[PDB]
Amino acid sequence: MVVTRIAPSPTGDPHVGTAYIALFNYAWARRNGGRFIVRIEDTDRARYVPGAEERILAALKWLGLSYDEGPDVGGPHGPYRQSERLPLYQKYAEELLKRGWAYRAFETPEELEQIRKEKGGYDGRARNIPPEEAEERARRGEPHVIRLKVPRPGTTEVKDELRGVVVYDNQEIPDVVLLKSDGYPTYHLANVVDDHLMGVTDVIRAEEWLVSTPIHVLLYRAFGWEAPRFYHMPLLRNPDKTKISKRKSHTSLDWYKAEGFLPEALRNYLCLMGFSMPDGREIFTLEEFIQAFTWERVSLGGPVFDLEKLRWMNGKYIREVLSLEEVAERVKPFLREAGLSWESEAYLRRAVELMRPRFDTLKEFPEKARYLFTEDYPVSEKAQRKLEEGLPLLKELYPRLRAQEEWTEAALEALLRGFAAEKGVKLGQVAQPLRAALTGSLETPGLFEILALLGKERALRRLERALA
Ligand SMILES: N[C@@H](CCC(=O)O)C(=O)O
Repeated sequence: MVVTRIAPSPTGDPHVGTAYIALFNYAWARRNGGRFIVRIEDTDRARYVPGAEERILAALKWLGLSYDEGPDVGGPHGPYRQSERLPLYQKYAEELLKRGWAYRAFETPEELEQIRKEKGGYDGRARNIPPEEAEERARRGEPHVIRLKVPRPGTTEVKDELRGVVVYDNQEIPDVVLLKSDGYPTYHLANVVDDHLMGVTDVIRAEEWLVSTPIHVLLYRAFGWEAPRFYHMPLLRNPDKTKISKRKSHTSLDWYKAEGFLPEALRNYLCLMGFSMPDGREIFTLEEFIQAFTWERVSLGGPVFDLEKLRWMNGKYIREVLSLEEVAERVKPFLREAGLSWESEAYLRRAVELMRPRFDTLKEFPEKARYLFTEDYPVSEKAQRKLEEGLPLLKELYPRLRAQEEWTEAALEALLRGFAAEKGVKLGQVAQPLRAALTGSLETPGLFEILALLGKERALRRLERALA
């Protein structure tokens, strides 16, 4: 049975790259009838951010990436936070020492810096300390790290399922620190001990880890454990092809959420990162992705995460995938956040229907349609100057609007049509000033549709304030 995992470090905002990796792990497990688990790698007590674990977990659920074992759901092979298994890494590091696969190294940082300058990296000189002397120095409390004792000379072969076999000369592999002087493990020791103990069979992780894999293969060999399959995902990129960064791309999943990106749309977009549908279809469900998933269609080029294409997809979901009523339910949290209320559901629905063709994110709806929910809307400068320029026409028009009995979109259009001809002007010269007066904007949906929406008295009662 296939077992995959996502292994986030709670050191910041939930990263979009974690969702990208999580998605493929979830998909590979589900397509195979297996399990997808969550392991929190939270040993960097220095970078630990309170609430960061919860936000990443919430973010995966927000996107529909349910997991089967984890810190909150529990599971048969926990604990699921590495901060809760510190004793296991120490004991496994001691086991490496006993097999001759690790050694204690006592160099101070000043020494390591001199050696790094002299040799280019740590040269393993502590391997020449008599083992009984190293044990005695450790026993007396001397500070030290436990390093991997790589076979010198030698070679190590690593198979990546998507990229093939790489043969490394052991000279390219340093005697990496496995256990730090504070008793905490390094990533190399913990990933191996935990993937093994949690039963992970398929390790799907970011490209950056690819070159660290021979260290891991050596560790599996050292413990006498069977290595899992390795799949290093193509690099997630900024539009300029550089490795995705917060300096040139929004990377926080909480940002996408707060901005009104629908989880289904963002999830669908992430599916297009390292994958393509056979027929080329770009809009599809999580289940369709799982049913279609195969490693044969994962491009290795490294996908560009494009905010423009994502906004386009969000828009397509808002006006072609969701129903009107569903879009209405979704903007509510955003209207509330903007401190706006709606008279009824019917009105709200109508307001969303009118605006639907004009917004690509849920947050843009309250921003662009504020004048529909509050009598105290903002008037842009550009709308104010158009309003001023056309005030006299509006002043003469006001009487016709008050006398207006038939308050329908079509009667109103005819009124203004009749009025402009009367005044010898084009309809637009009357229309735009009026739009500015009723909405504080020059860009809104159908002027006559809006005019009739609120209602005669409401509409009229708002036009008077423009004449002050
Ligand atoms: N905790 C690591 C991931 C480790 C792995 O995927 O093997 C990170 O946040 O980069």
